[PDB]
Amino acid sequence: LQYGPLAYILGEKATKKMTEKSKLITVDGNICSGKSKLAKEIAEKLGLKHFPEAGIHYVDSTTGDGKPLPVQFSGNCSLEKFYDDPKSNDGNSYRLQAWLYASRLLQYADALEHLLSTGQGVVLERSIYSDFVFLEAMYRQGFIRKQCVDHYNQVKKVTICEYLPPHVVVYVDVPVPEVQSRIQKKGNPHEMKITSAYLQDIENAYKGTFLPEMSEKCEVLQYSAWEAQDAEKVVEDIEYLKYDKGPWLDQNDRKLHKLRMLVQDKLEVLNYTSIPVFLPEVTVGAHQSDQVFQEFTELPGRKYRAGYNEDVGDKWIWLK
Amino acid sequence: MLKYIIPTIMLMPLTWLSKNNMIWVNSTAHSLLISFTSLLLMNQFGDNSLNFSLLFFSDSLSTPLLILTMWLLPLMLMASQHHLSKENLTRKKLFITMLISLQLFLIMTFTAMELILFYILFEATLVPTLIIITRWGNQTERLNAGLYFLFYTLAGSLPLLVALIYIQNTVGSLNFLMLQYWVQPVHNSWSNVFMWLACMMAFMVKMPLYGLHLWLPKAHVEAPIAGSMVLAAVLLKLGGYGMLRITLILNPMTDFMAYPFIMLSLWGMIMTSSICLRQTDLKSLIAYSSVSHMALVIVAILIQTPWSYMGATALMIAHGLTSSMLFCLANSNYERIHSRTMILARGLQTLLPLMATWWLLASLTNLALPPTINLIGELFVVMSTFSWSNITIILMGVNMVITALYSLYMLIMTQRGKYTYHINNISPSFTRENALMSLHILPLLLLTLNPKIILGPLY
Amino acid sequence: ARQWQPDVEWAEQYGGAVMYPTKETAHWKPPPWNDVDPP
Amino acid sequence: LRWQEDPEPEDENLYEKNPDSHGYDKDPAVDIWNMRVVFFFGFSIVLVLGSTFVAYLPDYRMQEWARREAERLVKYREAHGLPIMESNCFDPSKIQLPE
Amino acid sequence: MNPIIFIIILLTIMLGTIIVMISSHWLLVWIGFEMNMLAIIPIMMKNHNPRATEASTKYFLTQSTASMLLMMAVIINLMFSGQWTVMKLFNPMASMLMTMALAMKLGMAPFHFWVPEVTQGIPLSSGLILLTWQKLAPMSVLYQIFPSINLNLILTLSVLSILIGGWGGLNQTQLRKIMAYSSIAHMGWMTAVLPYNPTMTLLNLIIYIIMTSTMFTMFMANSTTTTLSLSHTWNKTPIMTVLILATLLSMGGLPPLSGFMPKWMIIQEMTKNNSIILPTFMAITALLNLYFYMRLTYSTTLTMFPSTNNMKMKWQFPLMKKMTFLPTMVVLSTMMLPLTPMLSVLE
Amino acid sequence: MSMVYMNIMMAFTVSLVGLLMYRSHLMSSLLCLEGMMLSLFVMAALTILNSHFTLASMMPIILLVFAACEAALGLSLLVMVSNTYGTDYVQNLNLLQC
Ligand SMILES: CCCCCCCCCCCC(=O)OC[C@H](COP(=O)(O)OCC[N+](C)(C)C)OC(=O)CCCCCCCCCCC
Ligand SMILES: Nc1nc2c(ncn2[C@H]2C[C@H](O)[C@@H](COP(=O)(O)OP(=O)(O)OP(=O)(O)O)O2)c(=O)[nH]1
Ligand SMILES: [Mg+2]
Ligand SMILES: [Zn+2]
Repeated sequence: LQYGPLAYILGEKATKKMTEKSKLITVDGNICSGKSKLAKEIAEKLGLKHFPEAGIHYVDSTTGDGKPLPVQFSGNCSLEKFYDDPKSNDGNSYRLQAWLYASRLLQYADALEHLLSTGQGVVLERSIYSDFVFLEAMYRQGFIRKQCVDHYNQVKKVTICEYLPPHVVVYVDVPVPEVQSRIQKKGNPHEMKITSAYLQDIENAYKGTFLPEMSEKCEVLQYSAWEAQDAEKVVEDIEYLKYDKGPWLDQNDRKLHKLRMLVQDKLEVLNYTSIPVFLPEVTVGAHQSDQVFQEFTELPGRKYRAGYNEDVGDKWIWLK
Repeated sequence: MLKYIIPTIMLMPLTWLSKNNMIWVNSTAHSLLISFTSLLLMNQFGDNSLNFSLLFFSDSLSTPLLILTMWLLPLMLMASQHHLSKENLTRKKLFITMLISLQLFLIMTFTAMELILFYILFEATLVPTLIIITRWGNQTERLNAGLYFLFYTLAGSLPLLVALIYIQNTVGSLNFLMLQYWVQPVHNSWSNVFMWLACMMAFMVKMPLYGLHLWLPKAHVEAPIAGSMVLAAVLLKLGGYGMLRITLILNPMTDFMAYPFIMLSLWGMIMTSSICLRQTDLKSLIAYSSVSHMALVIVAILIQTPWSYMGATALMIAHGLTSSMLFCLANSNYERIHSRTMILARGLQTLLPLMATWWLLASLTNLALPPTINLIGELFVVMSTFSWSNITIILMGVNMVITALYSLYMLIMTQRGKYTYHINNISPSFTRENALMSLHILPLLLLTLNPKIILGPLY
Repeated sequence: ARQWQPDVEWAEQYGGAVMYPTKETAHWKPPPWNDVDPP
Repeated sequence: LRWQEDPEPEDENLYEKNPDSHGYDKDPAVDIWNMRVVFFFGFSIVLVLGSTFVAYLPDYRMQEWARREAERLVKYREAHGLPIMESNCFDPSKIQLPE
Repeated sequence: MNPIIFIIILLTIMLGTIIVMISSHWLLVWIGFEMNMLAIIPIMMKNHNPRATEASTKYFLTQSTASMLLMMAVIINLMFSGQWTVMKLFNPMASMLMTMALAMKLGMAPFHFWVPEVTQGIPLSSGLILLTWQKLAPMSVLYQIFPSINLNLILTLSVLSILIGGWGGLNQTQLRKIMAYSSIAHMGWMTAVLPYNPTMTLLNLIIYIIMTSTMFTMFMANSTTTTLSLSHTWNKTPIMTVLILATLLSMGGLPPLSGFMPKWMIIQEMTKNNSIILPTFMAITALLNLYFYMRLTYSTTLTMFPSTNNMKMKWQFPLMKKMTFLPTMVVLSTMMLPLTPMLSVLE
Repeated sequence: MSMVYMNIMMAFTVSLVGLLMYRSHLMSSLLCLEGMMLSLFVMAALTILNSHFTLASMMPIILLVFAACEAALGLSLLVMVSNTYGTDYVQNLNLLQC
């Protein structure tokens, strides 16, 4: 029975399947801040589902057979090419950021659907509320035009206003010099070209914009690089949080029903990520888009609605 | 008429249920079989028409227009195979669907015994025609062409709707056979003046009449090859067929109401022929040729003599094959050079020897070389208009001079002279291109031997 | 010659407050995308 | 650029990959069956058989009968003292003129 | 809004309309109008934003003013006849107020300024109710009082509705405003034939409801409220653009489509009554409506407008929208002309 | 009709003109709307009482109930307007021009 108005009436209220340990937690930080391990540890310690940081192919991992799709069905935006030529006139700089925000927005809807449908909390990595740090860093380094920032705000202010914020925000504070030291040791040929000014801007966005605004509606936990290695200590603080500020205290079954009806309809979530704002970075000509759409429909198990593809062994099509 | 309606509908399932690589083959083949069966409509009697049922009938006026219509559909599919080559399959099968739906409305339009059934299908042809122009035109002006082609027709069609219904409430029936026995004379009052215009201006716009023709240079020029062929070969004759029918119930008022429309036609005939002398676009030049030729049909229909009606019918069929052929010839050049400018590719007779022969044969019929049916139809209208007024010979003689000037000028600016040096992609003529022209001219030339079948009900 | 399809210049003609701009209709910002005005 | 658009493709000559191309299609097998139906149903059926069919139409529009009927009347009305043709299509005995 | 309360509110809107239809007493007719308005304002406020608040306020004031005029007509009728039966009014002044109150409720020009604005400020689902179901009750009263309506007044409202409806929609890029002005234009046809043959008022109403429901359903399926947003549908759901083309062409009155049926039948009735000028003016004036429908066809189906990069992310999800009865409505909106003599079921 | 009908019927006209000419306040206009129903109540009550139409005597009470129930809805909209702009001025309800 697909969730809807009828299921809610029959008894599928959110509060009936949510406890005091059903929280949404985001682990944020600079590049090579160790958030991956810390988030993956808080997840297993508290029995919370872990969502790997949404990338360029996150949406492709939640549909079809789960494997990444060719790059052309992602806007041709590549994280690797961003580091090589951040000033490329094609528009890969912003075209990546606009796509990544959509993936983060899509994941945040996947997260809330899991929390509101099963009662189990989730741990995220750089949720939509903290993806503007890469926006400011790109702009302050002359990687994207001013209008691109305006386009980002228009899309953000009509999408981020529908969802509730995370219960707890864990910020893994790391000084910039250490971060760049870790980049060299990691061994990524392209990521090593990240300049120090770019990484410093990301920290300023966190310290200047994200944290002060987030502290008024979330329980913010700050840990240095060394403190982040004691996963048991971090989990202890999360279990001692007061949870007295934020919009989550005003939510009831009626409101959580309306929220769930949104995050389960993934096209309604992505509706305003393609606003008719004509920006050369994200605008695509009709001839190109038409060609790519036809190719996308020829990939295995994508010509028809998921479950009606005879070419991937779906049966009983003449009765479904 | 169900024996031709049902096969035409079954072409749509054929296109959609055919193999992805056999859409053109199957549709072309079975459309030719429908055209072959249309020859049974020639069972015509000297006193009564062939009346099938309460809805449909076919007389000597509808029969030639039906055979040209069903014969034109196969030729439109051949002409479209080039520019619909990188088009995706679903849209290719939608394009063929529009062409089939247009034929279905046309044959029913030419056989509707009821004048309101005639009106509905008459207007129904606008929808597929507009879709073909605007969805499969190459230029930005196709969008503006559809608006002109749409609102010019509806500006005159809607008054016709009111007039037809008013007639039914007065006579009691719009069945054509009944009107032949219940028709009453029209008095000379201001109310009947506007009843006359409402019943006629819907067809003047489609002929088109000079002054109300600005849509044709925009629609025939921006439309794809298939759209232009049907637009100039059949859809212009929808206006002519309408007048030949509805002028039955407008006597004796047509004696004086026709004067303003004979001067627009007789003079506009000279003007549009003159325009073709200075056109810089080969497709546009052919479009203005249709206006000049259809000016004769308006005159012949409005003077109402046995010789004028015989000439008008032969002229409508004669122009249908010629105008369609000229558009096809002009498109073969476009498919190579991809430019409609007439002065861009010259001396083509040196690179395409056979295609130049088609150009000559097309031009000769356009200028009414005897004994082609182009001349037979034009000659009969000239004989009838001479008796109408001996002075008209001056206007219809001057038009002959101008018609020969712009037809051979078209044949000299493209086929003769010096070949363009910087154009090196003029490949030889495909079998598809050559066969497309042979199908236009052979029936056109063959009708000379037995022309009584295109002389209409008054033969 | 490929078929012409609308470009950004053509499209922006349909993305204003009104189709026919005049002196009065100037300064009319298009409505918000989600119909919510700032509080 | 104002957008990300594909470059304009160039028309492909069907004579490059198939010098025997009839121009109907890129597939050399389909291209040869498209030609045959056009030529067999077009020139061998509609024209040759249609032209013959129209040639032997059974007395189209009752014209040959009318000539044979007039000769009969001429024989009758000429060698009987009657006028060859009358100026009245209908006998006056059935008409009733005004006043 | 709790789902159960939403159902109860919706049923109250229908109960309000149904009471107007089944009632033989003016007070019960007035009660139905009050109940219907009481239960439609809440669904206009469901999104709780300033524009929705403004739209509801404008809607409340217009209907409230109309309701008072309607009750003033009933009392004047009572003074001059001493009865409440829902039939021809017995005083010409009552007839004018009743006719004008029903014009304000229907949004007929010049009582139309609220329809473009109220429709804009409320969601598509709310706008669908406002433009389709809300006209059943006012049209019911006109169908019963038409003998006593002033002929010049009703035709003047009908003519001005067609003109202002056609002119208003030309300068619109918001779909909800385009439908709002298309509603006003089609209203003129309904009330223009009402003096001559009330049955054709019902035929036009049913056809208008089916076609307007289809357009709103297809706009709701993609959450599109502007011309440019609707211009991406070719790159998301290509089938939907073809349906829009057929329905818009039908709404324009083009043969052989269903939308031609009411225009075709209204001309017949008026011409039988020696009314030749008005149908010709109405038919010609309706070309304005056909124009801004054809302008949506270009930007939606007949041309491929520019897309955006994120549109590719929408190809990986299906349409979960309910789209209730959309397959049936589109067919009824485009292929019902061969069944025109079925309009006699409405007699 | 009678001298009383001249004034009661004229009271409705005055309140009707008052409802169709807003000055600044949305509250001042709802009062004019309530003025119309008061004049209708008195005009309907007089006609019913004078003619001894017994069963119609309940009609003015139904009118009062529904009209008052409509005012309660009108006041709820005025309050929500005030919560947005801090005042009940109608000139602030002009966002739907565009
Ligand atoms: C007879 C003439 C034709 C009538 C047209 C047919 C009816 C309209 C279409 C169905 C509407 C519908 O069901 O409403 C929408 C939803 C449908 O459930 P869902 O979760 O969206 O889908 C679930 C099914 N699936 C996913 C399998 C497809 O139902 C409800 O909310 C049910 C509400 C029931 C309680 C109502 C409250 C009490 C009312 C009484 C108060 C006094
Ligand atoms: N332009 C852009 N790049 C991003 C964004 N989030 C991550 N990236 C890039 C930065 C890195 O090159 C890469 C992964 O960076 P991480 O933050 O995840 O750190 P790292 O993987 O090196 O180790 P860690 O998980 O922190 O322990 O992806 C983003 O929101 N915008
Ligand atoms: Mg990482
Ligand atoms: Zn080409």
